[PDB]
Amino acid sequence: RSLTELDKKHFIHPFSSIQEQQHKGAKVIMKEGDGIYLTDVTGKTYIDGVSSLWNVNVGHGRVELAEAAAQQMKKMAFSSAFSTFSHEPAIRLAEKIASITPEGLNAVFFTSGGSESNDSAVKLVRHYWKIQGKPNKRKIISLKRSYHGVAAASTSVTGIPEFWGMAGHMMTDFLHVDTHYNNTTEQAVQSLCQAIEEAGPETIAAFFAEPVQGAGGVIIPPEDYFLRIREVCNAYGILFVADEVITGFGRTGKMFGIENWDVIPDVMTFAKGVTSGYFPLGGVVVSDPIHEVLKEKSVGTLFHGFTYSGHPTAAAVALKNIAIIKEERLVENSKRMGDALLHGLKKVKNRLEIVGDVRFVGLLGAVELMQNPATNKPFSSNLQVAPKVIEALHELGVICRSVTYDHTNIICLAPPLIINQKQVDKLVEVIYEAILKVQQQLG
Amino acid sequence: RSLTELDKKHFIHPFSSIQEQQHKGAKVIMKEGDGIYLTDVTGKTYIDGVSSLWNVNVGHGRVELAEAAAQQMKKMAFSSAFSTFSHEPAIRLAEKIASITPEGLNAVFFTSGGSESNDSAVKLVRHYWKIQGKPNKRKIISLKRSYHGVAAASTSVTGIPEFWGMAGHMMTDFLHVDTHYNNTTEQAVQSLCQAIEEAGPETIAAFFAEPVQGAGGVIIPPEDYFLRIREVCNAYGILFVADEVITGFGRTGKMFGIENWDVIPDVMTFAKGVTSGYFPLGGVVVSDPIHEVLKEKSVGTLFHGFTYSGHPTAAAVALKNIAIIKEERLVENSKRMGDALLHGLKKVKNRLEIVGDVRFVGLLGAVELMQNPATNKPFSSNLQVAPKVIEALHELGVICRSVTYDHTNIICLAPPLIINQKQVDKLVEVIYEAILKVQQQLG
Ligand SMILES: Cc1ncc(COP(=O)(O)O)c(C=O)c1O
Ligand SMILES: Cc1ncc(COP(=O)(O)O)c(C=O)c1O
Ligand SMILES: [Cl-]
Ligand SMILES: [Cl-]
Repeated sequence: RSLTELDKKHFIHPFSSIQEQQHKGAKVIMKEGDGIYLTDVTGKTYIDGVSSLWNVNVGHGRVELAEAAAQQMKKMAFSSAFSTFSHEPAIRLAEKIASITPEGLNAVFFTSGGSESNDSAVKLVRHYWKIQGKPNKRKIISLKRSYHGVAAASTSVTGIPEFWGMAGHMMTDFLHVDTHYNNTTEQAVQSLCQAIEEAGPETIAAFFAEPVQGAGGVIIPPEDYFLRIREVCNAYGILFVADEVITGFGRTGKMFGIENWDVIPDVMTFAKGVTSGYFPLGGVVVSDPIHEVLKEKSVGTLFHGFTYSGHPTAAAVALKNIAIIKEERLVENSKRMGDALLHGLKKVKNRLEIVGDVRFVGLLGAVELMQNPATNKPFSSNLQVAPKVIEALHELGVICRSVTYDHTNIICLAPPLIINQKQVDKLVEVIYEAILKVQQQLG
Repeated sequence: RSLTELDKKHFIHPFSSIQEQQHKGAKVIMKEGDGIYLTDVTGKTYIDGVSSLWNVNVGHGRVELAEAAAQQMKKMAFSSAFSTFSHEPAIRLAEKIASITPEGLNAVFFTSGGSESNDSAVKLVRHYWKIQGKPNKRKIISLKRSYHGVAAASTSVTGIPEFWGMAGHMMTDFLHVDTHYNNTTEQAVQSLCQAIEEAGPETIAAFFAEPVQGAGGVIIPPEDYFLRIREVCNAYGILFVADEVITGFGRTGKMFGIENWDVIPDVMTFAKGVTSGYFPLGGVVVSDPIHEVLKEKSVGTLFHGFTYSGHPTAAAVALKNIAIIKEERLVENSKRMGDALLHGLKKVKNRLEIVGDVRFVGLLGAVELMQNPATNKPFSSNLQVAPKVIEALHELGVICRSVTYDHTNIICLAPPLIINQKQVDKLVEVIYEAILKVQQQLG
């Protein structure tokens, strides 16, 4: 009660309705986490159905991660990486990331989050073309329904228009093309080609894509989509940036999302699950040719970086986090439990009247709600079906998040990679019960 | 030796010359820190003369900060603050920050760093005017020689042109006016007025200033400067944003830098010393009227925020960090040891031939080098005097940083707030010996 009033007075939340906060107070005040579970201050326990924010990949309560952070903080919590200063944790983490990326992605620039990483990637690809002598190759192409963060550049690279309306556009040379959502590869790829030709490939620096569009509703591309993308980018001399902020570190049943489509990007950004959210960290990995151009032509000080780039404690936590993912076979577990969740939720679809698509790639998936799945009739937006299911799930002990941009009704699912079959079974049953409740309240 | 080669191959550093890295390897590889000291992998020990990056304010090796992080990471390392979800650490930290800011600055938006904070502040002031019905009040005014970070907006708000040349300008509605460096208050304030009138106050959202320009060379404004600034901002209906990223949390001998000038900003950003760099954290504090406008007119979800906004572990570390600053009287110690360092370095000035200005406000200060201090003749830039002093300091066991933008030669000084008088004495003597060595090599 005191915590609720203090929150209202003093804490302006990210991605929260301030008017809701003032009227109702915090929806929930979390206190403790353990494995896939979170407990609030009233003692009620929940399954953390999207891993908090698609990031607590190894689960809550990891004594080993706490110990790895405490050991480095006693030893040397922070040291500068500026002016070529370095330290062993960042070096070892960079070497480790290079050992687990796609072939040729061996050089890492560190940050503290996903927005920082994507803003850095925009600046790095523009820097790359400028030192190449092509200062006109400047524009960033990205997808509708994409989400790339909300620092000033990534706010406009983000393809969901709600994010532009908070402050307006601050960036300039950005272009949004059609997504593969409910589209063929040829349609999506031709939209990219048409925009490239309207703009002229000599003005374009890079194409950014999430392997699986996360905030857009877990949009999983056709099997040939990124093969084409990679061929188009090659043909026009455009850099392909893969945004692995959600899909990285085992989330889709591969170490990185893009491996599902057998394509190597020029650049990759990451954050979130690299530390299972225990410590803010992100970064940008670049290909060998790009690193070589940097070495040859990036003269003097590289005028970009963050105080906390390469933070030794972040790096110590990330190293232990990656070792856990390897030792517990969490990449493989993510693929098998994603299959198990998809199989179960398909059965649930057949028990209900209002479930449309059910899709997963590893432990990254989604359940669409529709007035008539067989004809693909959606609910009108004013019924707010997916948010109602979120609320019913919440009351039944499951935290999920919904996506309704542009008249969709999508329940997102992405539990921690440690989840087991017993737990998948209960999660599926609760999802059934919550959709059934809303299905019933709708007459 | 293996660490040096791995660093070259895999780690692209912030604000480092990649070509230097490839040719010479990391200048230093740090291993351990304790209090004001750092030790590298060869066993050589250094005084951390700028607190690593103006941020390790309570010193290295704090077992209490390690323990505070480990306790929260075992309990609940991360939980979302989106959708009005909350948790006790962020609530308590927000309440704590509100207890120590200038009067009326009671509501906090959290981030993970200084660039994130300033990009958020740009977006928040633009949001504020848009919901006020003035979508044209958009432009951000800032100072030459300022540094506000290098996310996409803060890259252009930053007033030092080197930062623009890495990727070019990405932002649009920015304006740079003359700094108070070697200037009168009336000159600096009239430059601000002239630009406001050329642009028209109806197009201007905000004026950003560091209380003390840090990366610009520790530029300390005249005593009346911010009084005038605050009157000009009031007169034109412009928001005054104080960038406390360096000057916050005791650095200048006050809790916040702006208190030295008896002025309350509309908005304040912070990072760095809030956790003494033990855990990435930053934020934006807004005045009561602004919070009230948000409450009344910021409809629906606030479409801004970072995954790690309000990170529970960051907040637990920051709380203990602030309690240390209070219990060890570090704000007062910073003022007294700044006075002691200024007094000592003035004596050193009189023993040497090439020291110009010596200035401090608390433990934030600078020592200028000049060919002829009495007539104010500078060294030509091609002599690189200040960087040579940096190197000589380094070899004598002191890490400082230099500022040479626009033909200056400035040694920056900002040791952790725990430094004691014995330590100030040794630091002063080493500074004397290093400037004397370069003074001598220059014939
Ligand atoms: C795909 C993607 N990229 C970037 C971001 C931004 O990351 P952060 O919130 O750490 O700045 C997000 C956050 O959800 C994301 O989902
Ligand atoms: C005054 C000021 N503002 C902002 C920043 C950027 O902070 P960060 O490096 O955490 O993004 C800096 C960093 O030195 C700074 O000195
Ligand atoms: Cl392990
Ligand atoms: Cl204490």
